[PDB]
Amino acid sequence: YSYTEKKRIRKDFGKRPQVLDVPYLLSIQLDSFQKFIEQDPEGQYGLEAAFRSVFPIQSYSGNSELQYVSYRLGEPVFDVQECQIRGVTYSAPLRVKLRLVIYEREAPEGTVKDIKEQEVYMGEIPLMTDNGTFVINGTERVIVSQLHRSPGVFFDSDKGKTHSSGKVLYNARIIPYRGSWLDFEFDPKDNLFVRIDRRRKLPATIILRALNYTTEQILDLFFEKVIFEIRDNKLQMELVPERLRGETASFDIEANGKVYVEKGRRITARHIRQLEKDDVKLIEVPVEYIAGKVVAKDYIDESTGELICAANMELSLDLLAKLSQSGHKRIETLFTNDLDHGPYISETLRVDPTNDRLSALVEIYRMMRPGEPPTREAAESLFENLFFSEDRYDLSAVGRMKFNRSLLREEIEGSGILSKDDIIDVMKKLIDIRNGKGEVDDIDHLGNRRIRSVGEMAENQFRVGLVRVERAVKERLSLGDLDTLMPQDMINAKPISAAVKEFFGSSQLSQFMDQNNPLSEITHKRRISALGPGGLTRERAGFEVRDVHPTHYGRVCPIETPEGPNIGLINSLSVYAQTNEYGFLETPYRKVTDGVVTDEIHYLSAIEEGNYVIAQANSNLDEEGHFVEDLVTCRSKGESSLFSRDQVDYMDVSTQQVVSVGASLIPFLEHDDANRALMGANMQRQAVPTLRADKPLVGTGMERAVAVDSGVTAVAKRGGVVQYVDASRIVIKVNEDEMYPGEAGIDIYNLTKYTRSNQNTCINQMPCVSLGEPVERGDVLADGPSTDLGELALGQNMRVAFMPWNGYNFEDSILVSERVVQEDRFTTIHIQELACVSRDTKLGPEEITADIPNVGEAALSKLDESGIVYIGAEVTGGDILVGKVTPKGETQLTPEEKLLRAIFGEKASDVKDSSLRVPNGVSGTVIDVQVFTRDGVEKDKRALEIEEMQLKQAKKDLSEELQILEAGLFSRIRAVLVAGGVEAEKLDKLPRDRWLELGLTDEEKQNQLEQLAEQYDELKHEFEKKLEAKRRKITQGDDLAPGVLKIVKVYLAVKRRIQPGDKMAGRHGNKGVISKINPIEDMPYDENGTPVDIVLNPLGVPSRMNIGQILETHLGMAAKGIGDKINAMLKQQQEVAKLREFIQRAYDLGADVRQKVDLSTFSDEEVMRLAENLRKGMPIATPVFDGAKEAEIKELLKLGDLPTSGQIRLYDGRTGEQFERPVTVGYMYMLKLNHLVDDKMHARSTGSYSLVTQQPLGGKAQFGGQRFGEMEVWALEAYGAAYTLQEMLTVKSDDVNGRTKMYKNIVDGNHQMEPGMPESFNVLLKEIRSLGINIELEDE
Amino acid sequence: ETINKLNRISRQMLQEMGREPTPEELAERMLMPEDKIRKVLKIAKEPISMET
Repeated sequence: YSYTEKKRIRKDFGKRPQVLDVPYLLSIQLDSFQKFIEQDPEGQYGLEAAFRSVFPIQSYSGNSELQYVSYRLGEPVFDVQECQIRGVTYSAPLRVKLRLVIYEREAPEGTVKDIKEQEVYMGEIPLMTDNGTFVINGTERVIVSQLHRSPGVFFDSDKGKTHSSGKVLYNARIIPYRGSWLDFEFDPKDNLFVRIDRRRKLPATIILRALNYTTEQILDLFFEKVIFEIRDNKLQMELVPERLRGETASFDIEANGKVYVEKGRRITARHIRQLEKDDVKLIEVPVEYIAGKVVAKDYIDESTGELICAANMELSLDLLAKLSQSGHKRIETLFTNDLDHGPYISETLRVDPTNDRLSALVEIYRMMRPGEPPTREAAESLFENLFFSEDRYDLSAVGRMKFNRSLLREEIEGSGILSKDDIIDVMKKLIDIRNGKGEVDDIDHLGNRRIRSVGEMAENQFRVGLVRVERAVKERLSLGDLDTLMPQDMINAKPISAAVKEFFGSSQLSQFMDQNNPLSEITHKRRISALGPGGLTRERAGFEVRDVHPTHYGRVCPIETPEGPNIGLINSLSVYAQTNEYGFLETPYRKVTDGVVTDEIHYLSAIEEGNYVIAQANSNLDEEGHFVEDLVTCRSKGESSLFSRDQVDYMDVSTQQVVSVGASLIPFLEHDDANRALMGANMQRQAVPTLRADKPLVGTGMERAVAVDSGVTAVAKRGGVVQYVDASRIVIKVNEDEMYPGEAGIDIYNLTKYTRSNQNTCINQMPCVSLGEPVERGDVLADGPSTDLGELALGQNMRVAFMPWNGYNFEDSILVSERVVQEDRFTTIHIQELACVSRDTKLGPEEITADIPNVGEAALSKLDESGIVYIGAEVTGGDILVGKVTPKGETQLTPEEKLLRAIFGEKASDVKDSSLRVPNGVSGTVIDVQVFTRDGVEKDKRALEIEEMQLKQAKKDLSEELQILEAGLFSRIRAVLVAGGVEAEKLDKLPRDRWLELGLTDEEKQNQLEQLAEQYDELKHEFEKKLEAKRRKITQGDDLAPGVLKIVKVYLAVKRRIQPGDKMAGRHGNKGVISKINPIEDMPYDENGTPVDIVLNPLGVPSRMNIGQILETHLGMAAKGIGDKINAMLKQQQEVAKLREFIQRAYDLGADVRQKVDLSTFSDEEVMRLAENLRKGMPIATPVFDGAKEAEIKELLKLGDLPTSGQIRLYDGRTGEQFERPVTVGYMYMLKLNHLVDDKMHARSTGSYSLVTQQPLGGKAQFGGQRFGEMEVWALEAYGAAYTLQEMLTVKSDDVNGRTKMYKNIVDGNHQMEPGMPESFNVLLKEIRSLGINIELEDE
Repeated sequence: ETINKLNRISRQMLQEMGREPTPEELAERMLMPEDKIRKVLKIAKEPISMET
């Protein structure tokens, strides 16, 4: 077992033993970027390879070359945490050694001077956190792995809809990793066409001519030969018996004094066998048989010296008699069949406008760049630069591989550019497909689908940077002088900087990590997308690619995918899934040799898995693991059916290996329909953390692996005892077996405290260990938000009853008692970050000064001398968090205000109040205040206060570290001295610092003493720097935007319990909205008088089929039962015996479940604590498909003295009388979505408007009016409410006079409207009349 | 022209200075009051397309 597994244990039902445990869930994200940035000895993908691609860069013929030596990543400017505060990017400097060589003109190549410039900084690049996240501006962000069509050759069909004929079509497409696409396609006339990209269509052969192929050669490529012999007189023919197949005899087939075939007699296998064994190498044919046959090569008269017939031309009884008299004996003709071997290329030539290489190149250049005059150098350079350029083209490794593999080649690796043989082979294959041999692959198949990740894309971006800078290098090297410049003046910063900064900054893939929740983060980091650059779009792709493919098994989750605009264009990574070496997806399997199912794991990709017969995770094997039944359910090639006892090569690794980490957290999933299951696994990521993280009452067993593998918790790096435990920090003393010889050391984990998340929720760690407690290597030291003892708790369980309660639960709406809002269990904490901008206008600078025109003493009280709110001061909507004032000259009043100001003696201030007020309606406590001052502007009072405070706090925080670490080290030295030098009492007497001056007998112990000291001083000096830098980074003015003099960031912590209108659901996809909060008095109770927490609606259950939501209720009930029993025995303090007995009983449950429980545990100090944590309930694990069973749940119920029915009599808290029939009651885990009404509720009367078109628009976060759409208009039309409509689209919105002229009448008590004309139509009048169109309003 | 003159010295100090010369350390290299940087660097930048 383990350590923190002593504090609690989940009861694990199910039979199937885990053959392979769950790996690191964050695997992909980390591994990828781990490959991107790294020093790679070779051209394997990485910054190295990216460099080696475009480099070296030489001037155009100028013999001045710039090559690349090596690169390095300097230490980050700010650490992960500091950078999260300041708001900069967590990034490392890119320092690269470049070399500029100037070749002495007139080769041999040797250089006059090569200046090797030291590392030149181009840009900084983002870094990945241990949690697989990036921080762009003070915010954790994630780059979603992309899934797209892998580079290579692709043979499609496109039948049906095309041309309505039904003759179908066949198209091939060569798609590289970069560069133009090469398409080959047929048409109804069987003419082979080719196009680059999506461009103009061209007859296929025209590419071959550009490759230097004459007609003769093309015909030599795509057609066999039929040899004719004019021997004696009157032509004969060579014959291979297989040729005659698929045809009926055109004449008398006879030779060798024996007539094999007659006319009108089709040639079957019989005639073929006869002619075959008889060995007929020659047959005489009529002079008329060549009337249709097409000549292969050219032909000329030796005498006349004229062209008799061009290559690829139909022979006639005329031309034949023309070339036969010339002496020609042999004539070559294409071997053509309209069934077996199709004459497509021959007919392609007849559509070919071109003749030679040049003409082809011209017709191509006038295709790619149509309309501009074609040139030789142009048409050459283009065609060479398209598919043959090492620069502008590549398939990469995946591309070359899939290419050769789909061409049935041998070599899995080769060049990134096409070869003549490549293109020609692809054409040959397309032809073969049209001929009836060979199949067509499909895009949806996961074997044709690749998966990128952060690293690849980052590499692509940095690459684009390198090319856009390459142009600059070659540009400057044009006119450059000798030693005057260096590889600095050329290479800029921005080209790399903004290039990578763009990607991480704005991309549909790059996005703010969704952090409300551990499962949210972890399921965001494992996510795939067919969208973004390189992929398709929502409107682009249809349902096909969206749909779950059979290949998605063990790779993609069939359930958890977003439901909406993009469905199936995202999905999620399966639990055990891995990115293939090439970047396909591969899944764990169990190799079955002979008749035994072996526990040896194997990784098969989408293509690898294809022919193999795979058994099922749900199957029965006993002892040595032989399949019980002689017939076992298995899926083999694309399909699934019953297979013979031993026909199988493989079996499923686990029960959960089909689903995803999110879908694996749904208990009794096998009992839920896939729709509502999707809804559930989608909503579970929307769970907001709670104030008291509880625990799942009904589990799976992934709840540990999730919270653990995610960064929310803090795991121990090494095992040992805890020296110190604080809500702030945790200090572990490292065990000797683990700990390194030098420096000794004790692991110090600094815990994260209350701080803002990306979702404006609260993220706060808490210590789960006590002072001086033993820990295991890799154990949970401190939990996170919504995490309990290593297990993931996304919400809180509670007492649930199914019964209609006076309609208050009517729809999916939920009715909850007051016991829940009282205990503050469902309460959540929110952290809002508000900012105040001090800018500069031509009218004057803005002041943050506390001196504000027109404010009360109650407003001025909450602020200090500097105008900043005190830390810890609780505020509500309208309070002044930060004072601000902006200069406004010449108030420019009217006589009424002139008289008013004259009488009341009020000087109109030259300044307007710009202060940042608390958003209306929200109320919280100020936790933290930050001040960013422009470099060079004098720091204000509060600024200095904050600065010095941070200085002292940093001094204490670093000093404490130095102290703990040093005491720990000296202790280790003192430990070494007593071995070989021993004086125990006599040692610690003299000053500690003196201990260093001591020696010891000759031994390795004298060396360790050297080490301890050698490292001591390191930590001694490493203090200085760690202080100095830390000091300076507090002092330096943070860089700001143009015009902003300083910025005050205030952090507010609001606490919201729960109220009607909030949305909360279960993991089964049953939504709900709290309707009323009912008194405990009116709450239905049982015979024990215990009120029920929540009353749901039983009507929602049958229609939306999730029966799991009931099972979770039943089991949970029984589960809590086992809690109460223990809670009794603990309250009655029986003994360590009875408790052990009952606990052992509960951990067994009938027969045949893998458990492995106690009596190893210490009889008192251990067991008694386990029961102590179990008194709240008995946590139960129900694996996805391996989960619990009816009778098991019922038996556990019997163990809890609860009924089998799971239904207990209830009583109305009002009349007290019984409810007829029982009601299902129990415990259901309920989350709380972040959809709380406090955010959702909006309203407006008359707000600010828009400048362009006068329309309602929120300026102050005072929400602009609701949108009235065309349909919403049709409603009013149908009703026939005319004035409602008019005012709706005129006076309440678009009418610039109407709005105010209305408002006046509104206050005056007169309800009317003087509508006028909406500004939209007026604007349209001006817009139309701006053109040559005269549009007027007429009549009267 | 006077703007370009700043765009010049901005580059020499780019990677040489680590990140880049501070907003107030340019015009020292120029001959002028050193305040011009703010105003000039402000009014210069072309307006963003209202249709962005």
